[PDB]
Formats: sequence, structure tokens, C-alpha cells
Amino acid sequence: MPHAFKPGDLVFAKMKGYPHWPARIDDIADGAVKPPPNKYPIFFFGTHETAFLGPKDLFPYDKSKDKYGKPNKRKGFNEGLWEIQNNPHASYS
Repeated sequence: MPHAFKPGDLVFAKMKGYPHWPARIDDIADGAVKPPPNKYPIFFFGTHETAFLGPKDLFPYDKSKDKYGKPNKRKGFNEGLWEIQNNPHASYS
């Protein structure tokens, strides 16, 4: 049975106008801008962008990889696929 999301959880994260994108729940570093209530800081692999998402847009990686874990035409996407598969917990700063 699922827990709530925690820092380090890998997901595909859905934003409007983007395909489900390889992403992880980032930790909030000392001194970093905190998310709004009920939002997680999402670090998107490949683009290395952050956005704040709620769980409705967060699809746990292992369950969803069969569906979303396929190359995409979009910038940084396949790079993102490599990172989530090969080194999801590294520093990309």
C-alpha cells in the first residue's frame, strides 16, 4: 500500500501541454524556496527544470514506466529517460 510522496520518489510528472515527463520529488535545500501547501518540488530530468505539482500530476515511476518510458520528440526528454533510469538521485545543479 502506497505512502504519501517523499523526496527521492521517481515519477512521471504531467504538465499541461507536455507529455508525462521523467521527474523526481526533490528535497527542499536549506534556504530554498518552499512549495505551496500540498505541492511538491518536482525536478524534471533532461530539462532539469523545477515546478511545484500536486499528486494528481504525479505518476509513480515503476508503475508507469511501461506506458510513459518511451522516447519522445521533446527537448531533454530522452536525456531525461537516461537520467531517471541510470542516475535519478544525482546532483544535476
